[PDB]
Amino acid sequence: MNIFEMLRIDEGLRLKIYKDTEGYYTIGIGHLLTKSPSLNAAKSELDKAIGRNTNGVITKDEAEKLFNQDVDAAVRGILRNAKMKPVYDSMDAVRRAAMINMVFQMGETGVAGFTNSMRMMQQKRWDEAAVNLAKSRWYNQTPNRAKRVITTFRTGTWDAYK
Ligand SMILES: [Cl-]
Ligand SMILES: [Cl-]
Repeated sequence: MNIFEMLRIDEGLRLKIYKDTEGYYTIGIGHLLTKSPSLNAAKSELDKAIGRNTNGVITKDEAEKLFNQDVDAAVRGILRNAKMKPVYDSMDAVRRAAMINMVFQMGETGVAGFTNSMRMMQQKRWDEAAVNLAKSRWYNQTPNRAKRVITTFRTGTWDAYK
C-alpha cells in the first residue's frame, strides 16, 4: 500500500467526465476540472489539460498521467505551506500519506482549516486528533472516506484499506 493505491481506492477511476459529490465536473482519478456549472467549460479545461481534443473522454494512460501530476502537486503544496510542512515533517510515512489524501481531496485551503487537529497531530495525540477531525463538514459529507483517512491517522497502519 502506498499513496497511489490508497487514493485510487478512495477516488475511483472514470474515463468520462462526471460529477463529483459536490456536483463538480471531474474526470479520471479525482481530477477536478472546474467548479463551474458549464459542461463546455469543463470540456475545455479537459482539453487544455490533456493537450488534445478529447470530446470528454480520455484514456487510462491519460488518467494516470493526470493522477501522477496531481499527487505530486499535493505534496509540494504541503512542502510549500508554512503551517503544514512542519506537521507533515513530524510524522511517519503512513500518516504522511493520510495528509496527502486530505490535501488531494480538499486543497491546501481546505486542509488549512484543520488547525486544531493539526496541532494535536504534531503533538502525537492520535485519538484526540481523530475525534477533532470528525467534527467537520468533511466527515459529514463523505463519511466512509473520512473514516478511512481518520483511522489511518489514528492508527498509523493501512488497516482501513486492507
Ligand atoms: Cl492540469
Ligand atoms: Cl465517503
